[PDB]
Amino acid sequence: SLLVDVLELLRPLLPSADTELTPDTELFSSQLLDSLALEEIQAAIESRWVPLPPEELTLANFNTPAAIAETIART
Amino acid sequence: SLLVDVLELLRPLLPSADTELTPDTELFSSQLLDSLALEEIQAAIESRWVPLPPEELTLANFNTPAAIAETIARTST
Amino acid sequence: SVDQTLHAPHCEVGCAANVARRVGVDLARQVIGAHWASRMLVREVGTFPQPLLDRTQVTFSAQGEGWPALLARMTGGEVTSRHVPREELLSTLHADRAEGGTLLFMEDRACPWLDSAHSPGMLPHVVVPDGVAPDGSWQLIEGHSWWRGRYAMSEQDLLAASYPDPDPHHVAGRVLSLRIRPSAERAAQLDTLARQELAAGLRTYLAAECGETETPAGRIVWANGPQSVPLLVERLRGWDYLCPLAARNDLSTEHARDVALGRYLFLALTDELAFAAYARAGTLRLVEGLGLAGAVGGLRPDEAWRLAWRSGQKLYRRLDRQNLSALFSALEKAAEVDVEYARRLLKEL
Amino acid sequence: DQTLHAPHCEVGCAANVARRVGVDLARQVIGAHWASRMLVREVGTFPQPLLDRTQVTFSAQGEGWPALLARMTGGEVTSRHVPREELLSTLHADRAEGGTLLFMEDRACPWLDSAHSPGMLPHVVVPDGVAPDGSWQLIEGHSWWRGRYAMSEQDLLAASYPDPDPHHVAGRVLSLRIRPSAERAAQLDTLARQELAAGLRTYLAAECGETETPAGRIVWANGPQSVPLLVERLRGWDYLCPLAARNDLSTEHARDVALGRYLFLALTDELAFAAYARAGTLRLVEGLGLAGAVGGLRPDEAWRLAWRSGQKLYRRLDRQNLSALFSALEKAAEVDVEYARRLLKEL
Repeated sequence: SLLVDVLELLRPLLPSADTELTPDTELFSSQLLDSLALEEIQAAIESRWVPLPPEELTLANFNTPAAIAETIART
Repeated sequence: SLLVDVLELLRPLLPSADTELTPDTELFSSQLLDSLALEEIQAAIESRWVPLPPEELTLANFNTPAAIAETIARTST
Repeated sequence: SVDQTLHAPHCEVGCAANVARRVGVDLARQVIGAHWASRMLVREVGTFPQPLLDRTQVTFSAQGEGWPALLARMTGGEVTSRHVPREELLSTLHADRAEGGTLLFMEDRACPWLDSAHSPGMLPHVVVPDGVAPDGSWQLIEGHSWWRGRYAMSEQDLLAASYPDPDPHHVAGRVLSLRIRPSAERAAQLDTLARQELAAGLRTYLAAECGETETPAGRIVWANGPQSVPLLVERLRGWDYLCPLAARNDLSTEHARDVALGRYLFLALTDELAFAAYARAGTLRLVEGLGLAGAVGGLRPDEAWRLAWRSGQKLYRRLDRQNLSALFSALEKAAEVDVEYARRLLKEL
Repeated sequence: DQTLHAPHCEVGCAANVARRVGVDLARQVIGAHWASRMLVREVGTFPQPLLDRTQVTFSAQGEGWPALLARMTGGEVTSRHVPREELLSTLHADRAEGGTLLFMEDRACPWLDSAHSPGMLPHVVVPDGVAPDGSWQLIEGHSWWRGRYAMSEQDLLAASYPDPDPHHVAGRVLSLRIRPSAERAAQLDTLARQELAAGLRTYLAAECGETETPAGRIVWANGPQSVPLLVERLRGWDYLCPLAARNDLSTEHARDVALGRYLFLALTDELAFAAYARAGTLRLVEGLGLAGAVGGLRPDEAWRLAWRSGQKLYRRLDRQNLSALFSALEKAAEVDVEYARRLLKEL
């Protein structure tokens, strides 16, 4: 659901369409995704769900598809 | 011989071996050479002739092989 | 599972918030939220010589006098910087805990969670010692929103982190001691004092004082109040050269420097816009708790600053003309919402 | 005939104006002010919104030429932002009593070939009167660009009132109203000797201190330990060497190298200034009849060598070039204190 969406929006930001986008993939602690990617995720959420204030931008809330999907739902 | 020495020292610093080097070739105002080449010229002069203080590092003194040779000649006696 | 440590866009503020909560003080609502501020700051050419003036620089602050001043005066305590000798560091941390706590400075490279082994960073990092970790090492609080949480460090590693060699940032025994526990009488007065601080800061804001000081780092120019953000935008138009310059492939070391420094000016500004959103959200929580939210109507300065923050992030991440113009529009909107909110609120105090 | 120049453009500009009123700035003003100071900007009392990074530099300027030139000549060295319709009349009025340093962006100065950037700081030039063509003559005081340049009245006014204006150059003049009386002129070397003694006393006094500002805690140290303290502090940037020796870098790692390189570039300009100032002191000491006090000792040469070691390091950031700068600085510090003690004994 949110996860499917999340897993979709991440696809184009992934470094190669050959990268295992599992829900528990580590996106930032691993240097797979960078700030340019984080920007895209923030803009998606601002446009499709509830815009996030600085206090929700935590490595905890964004290091996995699952965590992001969870951040949006809580939000 | 001083102008000849300057031209020989400069040939290795040029972008390609196909870059033409005359006595009047503009070296720095053209952006042909940069500060990394300038360092090599300063060190050569420091090593072979009279070390140059800041007041001698002028575009006027460094912008052509002829100007460099005249700088070395003026500052050595 | 669900994290419980406080955090903020400036790591020292998030650290301070954790220490304030230990002694019954809500930093974001009663101290940051009680201090309404807006200031443009510039470092520029002044009286020669100024050897530390490396570049013309412009930024913004919503911190005003700052939490060290407000927290100290509101609690009747002290927020004191020292460089402690190594043999006194651990005793200082234990003695500070009884009355609040300590901000302990260290290099980015000392904090494994930052993944910065190859650089001490532009400025030192800060953590809060937080008792003994479950394995018997020292527990540390991280106050920056991105990294927020608790970490552990051995005593040996903690002392090495406080006394690095070399020490570019001068972190050597650097602590900020928060001896801030209010008396029972002072505790009962905190919301009364926070209401007085709120009015005092709104009066300073509307007074719109300006100042300038000649230092060896440059002429430092500042402007408070409603025209602070409009003045900031007028000054930032001067960095419109970054956009075409960042877009080129043939960049001299010099031009690459200009772009790196210009991108950093907007990165630093963006963190100040994040702090503004945080501080304005704190003000809205204070006002709500004081029963005054009727007097401000539904104005949302916190949302206008959040939008300005997002515009800043877009711009430093991609320096193009569309992104620069969007930031300026977001800041002009935040200025308008601020002055209307401030005038409406001060009428009710 | 030729234009005077220095490692700091504003100093080269002031030297041209001083020469118009019979003052040798390098010898009688810069050379009369013996100085050595480590300066640091670091974390202090929160909040400090203009503290972007820890910064370390060196100065041999001490009080600076504006202070010494004003009191030595009985004149004034005054900054003003003047309105556009007063600018040309101000330049003419200043010329009668000395001259003006006029600020402009790098991009207004065609010889700098900087059309795409106003640069990190504003540039400065000295208006040198109007020519028959009605064009204004501009003196460039930086050694690299040294020379005289022509600019139309229209281009000069456009240069002085740029839009946008990141550096705040709008009508920014430094007025040098510095023509000494004939009697004060006749005593200039006596005043130079009194200034020389005063700066040497300050140097040996070795005062140090710190001040909190919105741009950070500013830490300074004067005197014989200024350079040893500088070298100890600069060892903290040794992380730049392994970082600069890598073909891959994040935006943050690239910023760290770019800003670290800028720290050593700025420091290298101060070392060039130190070589310039100490050469000035050598000329002053020789004219005063005091070369006999310091035979052998060449602090001008020791700082020229430190300057060259700096240039090598900022051009190529590696461990060897870093060690070489540290050795060159420690040697200048040694020659400076030996020279200063011998010289002050004779004043």
